Amino acid sequence: MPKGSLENHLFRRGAQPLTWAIRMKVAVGAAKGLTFLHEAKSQVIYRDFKAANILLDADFNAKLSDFTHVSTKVIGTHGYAAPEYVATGRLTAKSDVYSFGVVLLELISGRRAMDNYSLVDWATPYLLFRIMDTKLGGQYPQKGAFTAANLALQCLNPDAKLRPKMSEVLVTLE
Amino acid sequence: DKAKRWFLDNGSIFLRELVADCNGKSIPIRSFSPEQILKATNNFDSSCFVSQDVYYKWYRGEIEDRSYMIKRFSEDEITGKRHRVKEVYNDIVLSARMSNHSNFLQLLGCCLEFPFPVLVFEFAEHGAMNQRGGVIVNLLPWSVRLKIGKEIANAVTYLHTAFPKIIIHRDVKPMHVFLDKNWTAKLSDLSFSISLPEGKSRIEAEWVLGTFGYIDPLYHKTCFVTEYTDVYSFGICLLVIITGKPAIMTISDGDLQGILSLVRELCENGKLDEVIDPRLMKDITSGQRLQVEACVVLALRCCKERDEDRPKMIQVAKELKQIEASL
Amino acid sequence: MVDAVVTVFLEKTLNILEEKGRTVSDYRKQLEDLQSELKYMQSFLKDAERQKRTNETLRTLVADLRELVYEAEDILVDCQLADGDDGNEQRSSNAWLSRLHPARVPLQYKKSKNGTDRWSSPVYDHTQVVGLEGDKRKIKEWLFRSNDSQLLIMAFVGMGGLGKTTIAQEVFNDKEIEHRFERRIWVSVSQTFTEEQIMRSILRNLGDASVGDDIGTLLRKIQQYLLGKRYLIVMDDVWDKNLSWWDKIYQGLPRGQGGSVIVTTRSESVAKRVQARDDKTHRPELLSPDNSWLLFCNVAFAANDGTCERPELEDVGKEIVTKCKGLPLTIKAVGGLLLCKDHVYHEWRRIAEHFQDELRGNTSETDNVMSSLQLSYDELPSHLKSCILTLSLYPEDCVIPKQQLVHGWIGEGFVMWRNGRSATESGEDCFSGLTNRCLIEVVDKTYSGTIITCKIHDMVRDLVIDIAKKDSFSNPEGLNCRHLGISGNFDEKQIKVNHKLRGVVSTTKTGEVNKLNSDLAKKFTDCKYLRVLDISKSIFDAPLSEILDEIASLQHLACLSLSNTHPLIQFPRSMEDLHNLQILDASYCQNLKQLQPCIVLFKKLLVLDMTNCGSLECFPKGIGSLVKLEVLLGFKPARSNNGCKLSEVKNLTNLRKLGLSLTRGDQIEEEELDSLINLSKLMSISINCYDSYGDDLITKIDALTPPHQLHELSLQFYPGKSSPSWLSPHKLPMLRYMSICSGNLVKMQEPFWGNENTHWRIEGLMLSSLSDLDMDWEVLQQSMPYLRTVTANWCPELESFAIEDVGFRGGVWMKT
Repeated sequence: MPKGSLENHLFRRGAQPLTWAIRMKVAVGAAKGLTFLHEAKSQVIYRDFKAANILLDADFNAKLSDFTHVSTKVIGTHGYAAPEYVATGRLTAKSDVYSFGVVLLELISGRRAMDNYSLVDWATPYLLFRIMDTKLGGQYPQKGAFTAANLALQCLNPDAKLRPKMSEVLVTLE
Repeated sequence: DKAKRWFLDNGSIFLRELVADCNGKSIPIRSFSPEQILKATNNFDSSCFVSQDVYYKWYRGEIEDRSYMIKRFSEDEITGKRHRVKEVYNDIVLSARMSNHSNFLQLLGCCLEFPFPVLVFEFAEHGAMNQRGGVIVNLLPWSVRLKIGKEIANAVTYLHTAFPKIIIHRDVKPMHVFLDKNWTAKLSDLSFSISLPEGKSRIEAEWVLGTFGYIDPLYHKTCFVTEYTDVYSFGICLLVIITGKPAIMTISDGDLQGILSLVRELCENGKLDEVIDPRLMKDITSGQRLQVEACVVLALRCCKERDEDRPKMIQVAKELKQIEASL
Repeated sequence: MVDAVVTVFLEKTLNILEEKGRTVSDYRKQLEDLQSELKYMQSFLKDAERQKRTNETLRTLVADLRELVYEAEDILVDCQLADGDDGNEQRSSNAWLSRLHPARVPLQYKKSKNGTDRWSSPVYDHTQVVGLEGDKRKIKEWLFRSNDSQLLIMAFVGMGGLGKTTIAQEVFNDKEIEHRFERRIWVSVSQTFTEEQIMRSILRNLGDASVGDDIGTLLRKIQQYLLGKRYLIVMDDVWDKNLSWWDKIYQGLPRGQGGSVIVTTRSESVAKRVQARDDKTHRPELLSPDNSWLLFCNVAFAANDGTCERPELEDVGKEIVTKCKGLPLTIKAVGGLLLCKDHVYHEWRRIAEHFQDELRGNTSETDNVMSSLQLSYDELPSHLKSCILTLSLYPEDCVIPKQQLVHGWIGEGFVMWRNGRSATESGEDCFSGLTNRCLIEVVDKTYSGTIITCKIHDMVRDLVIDIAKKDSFSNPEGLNCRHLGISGNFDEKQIKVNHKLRGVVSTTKTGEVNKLNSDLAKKFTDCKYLRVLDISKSIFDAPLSEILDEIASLQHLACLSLSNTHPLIQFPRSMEDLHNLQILDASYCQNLKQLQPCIVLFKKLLVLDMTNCGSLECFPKGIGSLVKLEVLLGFKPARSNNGCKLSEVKNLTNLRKLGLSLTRGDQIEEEELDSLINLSKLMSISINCYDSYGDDLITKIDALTPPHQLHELSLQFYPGKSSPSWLSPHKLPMLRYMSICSGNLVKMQEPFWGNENTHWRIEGLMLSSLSDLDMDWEVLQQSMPYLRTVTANWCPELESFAIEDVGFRGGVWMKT
């Protein structure tokens, strides 16, 4: 129990004003671990990508830990999953980078995909126009927000053939 | 033997859920014997097998001068799950209440001396429909496909509307729609339903469930069931019928063929002379190609991601009846 | 209530005195001089009963008189099946003859001044305002006076949390405030509030989200755009919170135009505690002297459409309604009481004084309603005065079926008959009289209009609970009771055998099963005189054939019925030597592998019902040997040299309702096809051709002609494709109701219509769930000139009909 999940900090009640622009660096460290955990090996697909599956260490480090037809869907119980995963079921790296794009949307936005319309269905219309978040008063001036949002829109493609690899998305973020 | 206590316990819970659904006002179930049903099935494994699924295996059989369609249940796959046994008795009692339609598979009774109540139905002549069409050694024409479409549609409307309290079963596949001698589409296994309570039309199904590919991904990502959770997956129960291409489609490489994606891109790429199950294309295609175009635009309209654009089951069944007008 | 037991006693002695089998016996002379002074007692026992009220000295002994009548009835029924030395009763008869008269003489001045009711035959259906919709015009007038006031608060306080919320949905979707008007909100605020659906629900119809947020910013978000525009607010289930917090909400919304909030509660914290525009808190439970009295006449008179043709009686009606000051079901109860007499003014003034003196000493707000209807209760005819109070043996609002309590009534003998009109024409008659008197009300009808289920009210069920308490009738928490009724897990105390114990009835709130062990099955047959027995909605952990094998020792049974009960594989083997057993019914019971032969060897039973029972050996042989079968449905005509037949039912005459299933070829026989043309009073038949593979069946049933007289025809599965070529005005003139359930048929042959000079003359028609029909509605009109209504709910290819979606949703289409 190092710090709980990101949902223990990002989606916690009260207000919880967490940090300035260091959670982007936490995401860089997470994807930097993920790249050799799931590509540089023989083959590994993470299969369980979730905000509650991303943790926080003592220096706010996101080390990922602890990860045939089934009629009950368990993999991706919410909007983390993919429109191609709804069709075929073949676990690829496109599903992993798609869930990486939606957790980028969580860490820049601070919203989840629940109904009181969902995450992509609101943010991908809402496109300059970086007036989406108001949890922080100094939410804008990191200045890489619009290019980071363009990176997220490039990760959130409906097609799997213009797929951004997990390696090449890292060095575009720094 | 312990067949008697099998019979007593499962008849007890069967009567309890029977009266809890519909006031003890059943349809004339009759009882069969173990010897009768075992001489029908010839000890459960032969060419008399027809269809597989998760819980149940649809067999043929023959009691004295009368063949029948039989359904048992998996003893190993059910008995360790309270939600599964609460599910399967909902299945048998809702089907038993559902015998009052001529488009559902009529129930004829059940034997109770087993671990689980294997149950008889009306004998449809042809076997279970596969993911394309007929399964016996043969292809089937076009007008019978339209009849299968309209009868699946109004049966699902019955499931949607025919009561004070409405029920939803979360999967309509061509693996379920059985088919008789006179070529009607008798749907069966009302067996993944939930009865959502009075008035409210939206409830949090705590298990997203049922036959991957036909999931309606808004429901898959929002984990509550609506009216529309069937009106999606009926559309790719219609598309499967009219293109003959199974849902988990492959071309020599890792099954990456989303059916909706292929027909949606071919709608503006191939321009609709490519979606008509091509071995059927010895059809005369006189004016029924236009009704093919009408039902495919209905199917792609009833499956888009913004649910309020989707019509209800009543609308799709009404205009599916209306496109008979080629006559 | 002893007027019922003396009347059933007098009719029982009148029926049993004509046995003419034992003559040298002084008790056969003793019955006449029991009957004579019982007739003398019947001069004044009505005044004795209403004088038992507010006088303790009468009920100290008339209960012993009552149990004396009960034990005399028990020993005289013991004299019936005697077949031997029945001479040990005469000294006991002398003993209670000497016991009766010291109750006869002290009652010499307490009055000092025929079990056939007459008004039970015309049923009037006085639910003409029940289903209260007569308030829409005045509620609309309350909507119209928003700007005349400042900020209208429509507090429907008082009754609440009970189901009155449907009084505002016709206001939610009327005609006048949907064109020039903007919209109206809706809230669903029960006793739970959760601080999320209170004030955010009135905005989330525009797109307000469920975000963690205070009250202030949404309170300055919602109510702004309302400069001189009519608008509606609603609220539900208020308490102290959202009254000391709502004061800045409703005064935070603007004024100068009106603005109508409608609050619908059981509490009264808004209509009086702030008193803001609550000058319309005059709820329709209270009425004007010319808002209540006209519908009181509509209830009470109801024969000339609720008129005072003698305007002398207008004065006593006015004084009664101004004494009860217009509380609804009080005037309903005294209206239903005032159906019968209507003859002369002095009895009306007499019962007006009977109202007067009981309201002279009550002095409360809710004892007036209670004691107002008790005088309606004791002024019934005598025979039904105890049959009304059996449904005190039920929970609070269970929806009671007719074929339990009517069968219980006719079982233990509360209904009497001598002359032709035998069973159901009497039981439904007295039940229809009881619903003429507005004690019991209908819940559901059929296509035909026969009655199925009926409910009570709470402020009469507590009254009849009190009458059961003060008369040793029920509530066995305290053993001395008349007859018992069991619901869900309530005799787990195992309430033992008392000798009183006239019967027992299962009761259930439409949706549960009372499980019960095997020990109380033994405690059943531990008793002796259990005239009515029915354990309907119950399941057991042991089969009935080995736990109800101790029944032949009893012999005093008129009623058993085991419907919807699973461990009933075989009827009990010991059913040989019992002779009365007037009714029997295993309805919808699915597992009956045989029907025992010996049940045909008693010539007295009335109802034999084995309906919808698929698994069955389908009858014994000699079922035509009985004579008094008037409803026997679920026939299953047997095979060739097997079981019963269809020709052998020709020996019967007494039928009213039968029901039969036709599966194979060998149920019917070709020479037996004309076995039912000359049946006299057979009234309503039924047919359920459910498992029907054999194609010869449609070819050869088609000449089974019914009697020309009949009332309700119901064939319901019928595997053929055409009509059965006998349904015609040429074959059956006086049918009234027709119903076809789920079938595969295609069309009907033209002699079905046959409208040269011959028409159907029926009134109600049902074509429910049948998928291959093709007819014309105008053909139906021009072939059938008489229809109240015609219902149909699942039948495509029938868009010629008038109901708005004949394939899917049933319009009833009455004729105006």
